[PDB]
Amino acid sequence: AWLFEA
Amino acid sequence: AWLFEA
Amino acid sequence: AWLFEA
Amino acid sequence: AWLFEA
Amino acid sequence: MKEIDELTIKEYGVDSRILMERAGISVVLAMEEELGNLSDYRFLVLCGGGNNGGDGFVVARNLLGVVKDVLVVFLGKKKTPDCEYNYGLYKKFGGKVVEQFEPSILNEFDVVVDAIFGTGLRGEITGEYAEIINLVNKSGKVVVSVDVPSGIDSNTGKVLRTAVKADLTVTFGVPKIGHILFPGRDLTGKLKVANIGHPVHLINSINRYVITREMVRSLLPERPRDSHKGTYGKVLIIAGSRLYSGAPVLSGMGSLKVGTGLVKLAVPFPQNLIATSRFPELISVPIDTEKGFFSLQNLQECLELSKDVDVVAIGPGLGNNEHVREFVNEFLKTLEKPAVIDADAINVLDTSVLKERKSPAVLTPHPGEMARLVKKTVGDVKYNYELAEEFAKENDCVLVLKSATTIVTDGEKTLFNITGNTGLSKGGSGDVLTGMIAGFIAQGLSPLEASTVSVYLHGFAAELFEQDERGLTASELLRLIPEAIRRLK
Amino acid sequence: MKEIDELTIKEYGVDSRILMERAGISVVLAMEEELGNLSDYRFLVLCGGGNNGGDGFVVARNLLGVVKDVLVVFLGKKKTPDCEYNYGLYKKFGGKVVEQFEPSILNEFDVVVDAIFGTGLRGEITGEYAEIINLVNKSGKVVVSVDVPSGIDSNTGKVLRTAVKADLTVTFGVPKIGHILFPGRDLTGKLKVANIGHPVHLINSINRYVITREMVRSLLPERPRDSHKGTYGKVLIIAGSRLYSGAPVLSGMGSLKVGTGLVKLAVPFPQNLIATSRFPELISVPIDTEKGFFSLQNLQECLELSKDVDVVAIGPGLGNNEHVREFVNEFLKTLEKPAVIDADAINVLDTSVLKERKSPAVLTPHPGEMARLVKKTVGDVKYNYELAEEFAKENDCVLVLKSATTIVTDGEKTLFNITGNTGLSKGGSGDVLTGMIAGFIAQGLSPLEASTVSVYLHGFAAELFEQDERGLTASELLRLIPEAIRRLK
Amino acid sequence: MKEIDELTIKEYGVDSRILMERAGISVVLAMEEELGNLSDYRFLVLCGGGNNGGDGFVVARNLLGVVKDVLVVFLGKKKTPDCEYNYGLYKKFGGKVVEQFEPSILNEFDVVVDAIFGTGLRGEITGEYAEIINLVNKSGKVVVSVDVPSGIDSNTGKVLRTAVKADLTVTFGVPKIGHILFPGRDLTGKLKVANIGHPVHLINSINRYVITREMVRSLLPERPRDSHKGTYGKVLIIAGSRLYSGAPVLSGMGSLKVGTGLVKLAVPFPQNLIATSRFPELISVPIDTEKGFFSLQNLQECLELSKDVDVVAIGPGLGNNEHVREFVNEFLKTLEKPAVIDADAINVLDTSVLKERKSPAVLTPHPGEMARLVKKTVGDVKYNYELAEEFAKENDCVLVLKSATTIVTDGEKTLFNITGNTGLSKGGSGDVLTGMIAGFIAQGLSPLEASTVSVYLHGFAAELFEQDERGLTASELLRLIPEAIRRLK
Ligand SMILES: NC(=O)C1=CN([C@@H]2O[C@H](COP(=O)(O)OP(=O)(O)OC[C@H]3O[C@@H](n4cnc5c(N)ncnc54)[C@H](OP(=O)(O)O)[C@@H]3O)[C@@H](O)[C@H]2O)[C@@H](O)CC1
Ligand SMILES: NC(=O)C1=CN([C@@H]2O[C@H](COP(=O)(O)OP(=O)(O)OC[C@H]3O[C@@H](n4cnc5c(N)ncnc54)[C@H](OP(=O)(O)O)[C@@H]3O)[C@@H](O)[C@H]2O)[C@@H](O)CC1
Ligand SMILES: NC(=O)C1=CN([C@@H]2O[C@H](COP(=O)(O)OP(=O)(O)OC[C@H]3O[C@@H](n4cnc5c(N)ncnc54)[C@H](OP(=O)(O)O)[C@@H]3O)[C@@H](O)[C@H]2O)[C@@H](O)CC1
Ligand SMILES: [K+]
Ligand SMILES: [K+]
Ligand SMILES: [K+]
Repeated sequence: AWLFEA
Repeated sequence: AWLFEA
Repeated sequence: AWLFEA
Repeated sequence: AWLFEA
Repeated sequence: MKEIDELTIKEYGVDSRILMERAGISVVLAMEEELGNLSDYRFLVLCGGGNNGGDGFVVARNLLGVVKDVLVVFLGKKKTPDCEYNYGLYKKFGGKVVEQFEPSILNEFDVVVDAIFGTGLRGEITGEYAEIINLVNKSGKVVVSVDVPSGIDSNTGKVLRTAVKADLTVTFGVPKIGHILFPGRDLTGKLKVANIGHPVHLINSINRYVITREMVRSLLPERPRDSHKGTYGKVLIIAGSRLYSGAPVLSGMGSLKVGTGLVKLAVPFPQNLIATSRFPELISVPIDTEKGFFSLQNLQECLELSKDVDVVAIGPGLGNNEHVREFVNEFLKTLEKPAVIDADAINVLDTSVLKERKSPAVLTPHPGEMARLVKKTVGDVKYNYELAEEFAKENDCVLVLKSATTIVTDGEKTLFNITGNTGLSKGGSGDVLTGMIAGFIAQGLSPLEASTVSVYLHGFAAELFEQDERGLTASELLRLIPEAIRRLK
Repeated sequence: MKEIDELTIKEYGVDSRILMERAGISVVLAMEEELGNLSDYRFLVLCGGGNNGGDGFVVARNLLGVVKDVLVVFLGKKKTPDCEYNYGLYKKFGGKVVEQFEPSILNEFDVVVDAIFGTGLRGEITGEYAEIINLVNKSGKVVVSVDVPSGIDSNTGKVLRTAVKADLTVTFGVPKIGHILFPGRDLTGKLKVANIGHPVHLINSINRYVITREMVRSLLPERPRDSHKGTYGKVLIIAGSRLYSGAPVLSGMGSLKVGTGLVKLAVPFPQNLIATSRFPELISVPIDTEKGFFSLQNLQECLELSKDVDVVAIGPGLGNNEHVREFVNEFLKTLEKPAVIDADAINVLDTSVLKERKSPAVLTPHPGEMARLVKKTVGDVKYNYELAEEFAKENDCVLVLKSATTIVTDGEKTLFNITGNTGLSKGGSGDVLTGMIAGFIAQGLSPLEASTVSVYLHGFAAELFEQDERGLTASELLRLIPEAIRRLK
Repeated sequence: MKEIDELTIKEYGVDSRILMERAGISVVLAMEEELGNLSDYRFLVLCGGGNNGGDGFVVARNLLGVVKDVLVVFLGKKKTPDCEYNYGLYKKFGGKVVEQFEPSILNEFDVVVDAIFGTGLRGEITGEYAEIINLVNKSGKVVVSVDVPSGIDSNTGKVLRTAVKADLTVTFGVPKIGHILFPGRDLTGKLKVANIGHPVHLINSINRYVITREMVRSLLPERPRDSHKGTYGKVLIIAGSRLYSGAPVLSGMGSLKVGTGLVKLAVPFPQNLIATSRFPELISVPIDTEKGFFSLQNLQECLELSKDVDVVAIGPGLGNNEHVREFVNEFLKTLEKPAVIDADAINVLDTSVLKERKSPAVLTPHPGEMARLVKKTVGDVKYNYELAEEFAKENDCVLVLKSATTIVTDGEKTLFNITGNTGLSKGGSGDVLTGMIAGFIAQGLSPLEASTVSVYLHGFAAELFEQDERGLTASELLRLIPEAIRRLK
């Protein structure tokens, strides 16, 4: 979750 | 069950 | 292990 | 494998 | 239990110090069972100056050399003899005690053993004792309470200003009422009852009990193979009105689902038709009323229907007006059958009628209804088991006072039910229980036995709901009753 | 987000080129996560002359030497500074650029990276840009859009003549409204939101949001163990008519299934009987009407029923005629309780009444009802979040404008719900949601919070249906509500 | 890599700040992959004043607002430009920096990011830098090193007074020699090599490499179906003596187990009989010697046996005396076949002989043998890859210098092998490797290729041992060789 939220 | 009831 | 060692 | 080699 | 300790020491001859040692080691074994291997943890033991703290010194001493760290904070001003002896052993064994509590102390420990106050708590906690309990409650550490979380009144379950919230409570000999009634029940967390050496005869003599699985299993009526519907009795349910057409259906299916042979409802026309449109196995007799409510003009017909049944339930969805009041009181005065009296039949009940009745009765109020019936506030009656005992005894009945913990008493024997969840906090769930009780009476259980078995099963059915409890409705509860029965055996 | 970039560069000091590099590498990592190992694929990167194309040059450069093939088609006429710098690195690194697009070009590549237009799109796409986007949409290749599929207006989600249909869209910092409203939501495909280095404080300051699982989890009301039905509130639903006897049942069960303590319906006799024949846990009060519809003669009785409840829902299945209009407007003018206003109560509503009311209100129109209420076309109100914000603010209410993406706003805060499927595109599904909202208000959530939690759960319940979504009916939706609650925790 | 950075910035045009950002975010992603979700952890970032600390400020800034806590201890006296820019962003983003390190500081953090020194380390660490590194090494926290654990010399792997022991090291572009040679290899922990944007052409130009699975897979000789034993070559192994009768068996089976067609041993009678009593598939030719050792009287017979083979291995178990020295040097001077020279043939070798030879040779010393051969101390030759390169180049050979990391070089190309475990630290394991190499040469791989493939496989076979590695013996290693081959494809 540091780079991407979905 | 000799020591504890729950 | 508090009561018994085997 | 684009970011990291191990 | 005060009595039990004293007799075990003074008449049976068990040294008070032996009981105390046994108490303390129970707590260590209870912790190991819950936390697994203890040797990794650091323990902060908080000890008052009474025998509760004495148990705590036993705990602390028994952890010395076996765990990462133990420290005792002694918060009392003086020590009882056993507390003192135990404090002495703790120190001789190399134990560290401090008498001053600092808020950062919690930082360096993983488990707090709460041995400040047990059954000797008297009045409100204030001052340092309170600041310490608040610090523990904010700390997010694992909390293990000795006997009773400190600050819970063990006879009522009330919070005396502030109380410890425990993950685990280890109590000795028997559960205390304060572990069973709320808020205490909530602050107790997981409860273990340890045998510390009291003679079993004394443990058994205790006159107020928790309804257990085993007790319900042995009260469940027999289903002999060669039987027929008459074997399993007949219920009449007098219920409903133009305002409340569903309540009767819930009560009738409650009776059928616990194994009753034949259930008939007497409900005002055309509301009686609703029941068989949902459940055609029900018999729903149309009662011709003037305005949609039962009244004196229906007395004779309902007494007639009553002759062919074993028990009559009355009240769900009746309405609370003058004509209902007149009808309910004349009916009950004349009915010579066991009666289960719920809801609006309770709201209009004249309690003189219960006294003059030869046949038995069970009343099933919630605290709002009980409050109106005896003319007190909701807060004065809620969890008030002595008031319930006195009311049952005076009126020759069984009283089932419903709440998260339900109290069932006939004035001599009082039982506490702890099955259930908040899915039952929804209208309709009481109407089901009324039919369950009527149903077990029809099958031959006594009024107290029927009530004992029904509150347990009714609560247990709710716990078997597959989805989130808040979405549980009375219809779904009905469907789970037979699974609860099966799981009970 | 325009604002966010500028502040991050100009006040926080992050080089624009660092943000651009971070954007591009996000896209490469997002592609790898979706396609697995990239080294087998051939990539066609389409770059406009703005910063969207600049991100595309970063992507292309980072694939050089690692994948089977990369080619950039540059479609712009000039380049912004960052786009130019990046174009320069791509070429210095050995990258091939062409400026002329040939329709067979697609034949020799597996993945199209769409970096033509992002948030800088202005007006309709025509000419070559369009021919290229149409070619990509016919090609059946894997399409990855940088920031926003080219041709979607990022503030509205509208298609500006033509737009790329993406399998994957990687957006930076926050979702844009154009990924959330349709048709844009559809063209976006799978959306990933990449952190490219903006300060978290700025990302958080964004005043329009997607309702997420975490936000709903933390709004769900508590179920304390020591509780009873009064803990969980009372709803009255004023609904139904001789034409619409089922709507009330759907709304009432909506309230019960989200955990409300007590639900009463007020429905014209004999239609009120339908509800308890299906769900006997409901209370359904018969209202004596003249012609099968509520009217002024029922005002006093309904205001009386209103005194004993926490919230009143009104409108499902009422009918739209003069007598209903008179009744609904006088009732709401006098009711001093929170009101949930749906369906035919909206169709007859005088909006002056909302202004003069002290108590709160939630309105739940679909776009056909909203259109009639504010006197615009369906196409002018649909997905019109600014119009909804203005209406909520002016009328002091919460507006829940239902559609595949539902907008919930009180005029200050606006939330977007994306749970659900086309099984909710069927009559009855709105009547359920109305009861859900009323139910959560009765349990103590604010009108905006109740609405936020309800649209999410209502959509999520639909997604849990086991069979094909088109066969989902309102009754089945009701049964899935408690599973949605459980899965949410 | 110094060269690689400079060229990427100065000739390719990549802003130094972009490379630094890319470095820092690699470390964050590497940590997440290893620790899972980062948001629970507290991070202590230790930054020097060079570009290594600059990477650390990037890390710290990117954790702000996303994790429980970040603090930077800045230990330098001044800052390079990129370090300064990054320090500036960290603070503008709300980051906390302290310049004074206190030993209790470690108490309140879970992960230490070590960004003190990377490749700019020069000379011994002393003073505070050292006290800090010792504190970190005693703390038992999770340690993540940026580029190289601080205190490891990146060109040699030596410890410069003291060094950080890392759980995870993230290095940029390529592994450094200091991650590959010990003790550095040990302090590195788990190593991840991040692509930070260097052109792939430059990354590839790096002339010293780690032997990987892929490189060994593509060097493995083909096994065409229509083949016979002559397809796969013939080895002669000249080995053994009255003192060392087992070494020859280990070398011969090493050749057979890697797929050689025919292996013959020439061993003094009756010691030659030992080989076929254990492995009857071996041919073991009896050599009539005077005293149990090879000597000049055996020269002619061994040159004859040499005519019918493709490669000759010599040395295992020969003994080190004058007659062996005379024999080994005259044989090698006259043998016009590729020679694999091990063990006691190395101990008596005259290196002038290697120079005058037309045919190729591979020497396989351990550091004790290499030391004697070039007349230096064990500690001067151990891990001395430049000395090995120079010796290979001067003597026209391939040198395989065996140790936990083995160095294989022909003077132009140098490879490092990191497969294996301490089960190979036992007599006999070298005798196996000698036969493996001879065997792959017989199958047509070049001397350097044969050596590359053999050290990898020999190490990998040891890792496949089922029980504890210390109990691994040469015979068991032989049995695992074919499993290593299978697993390699
Ligand atoms: N589907 C149907 O047809 C259903 C029909 N039903 C039928 O409705 C009839 C009325 O029953 P009832 O309990 O609602 O009111 P009643 O006996 O007058 O209570 C006195 C007052 O006490 C309160 N209070 C309420 N609950 C409480 C609690 N647990 N613990 C403590 N306090 C509590 C509450 O006060 P309030 O919340 O207004 O302050 C209430 O006014 C009854 O005949 C029933 O069978 C219901 O079973 C529902 C489903
Ligand atoms: N089982 C029952 O008892 C049920 C009862 N129900 C009760 O029926 C009542 C009437 O409700 P309603 O929505 O049908 O018509 P209304 O509010 O006049 O709409 C205005 C016009 O808008 C259109 N339109 C319709 N939907 C649209 C949409 N989603 N988005 C955009 N446009 C839309 C449609 O126009 P048309 O298709 O004719 O062009 C319609 O005429 C209401 O009281 C409800 O509670 C229903 O809930 C069903 C189950
Ligand atoms: N089963 C058999 O038949 C076997 C037979 N074998 C045969 O024995 C012969 C002698 O071989 P070798 O290595 O024992 O001694 P040699 O070459 O004189 O070494 C020079 C000196 O270096 C040292 N030293 C030793 N190892 C080291 C290392 N890894 N790294 C660094 N230093 C090291 C050690 O010194 P020390 O420990 O005494 O200080 C040693 O004296 C050889 O022909 C071999 O094939 C063996 O293979 C075993 C199984
Ligand atoms: K206690
Ligand atoms: K785009
Ligand atoms: K470092």
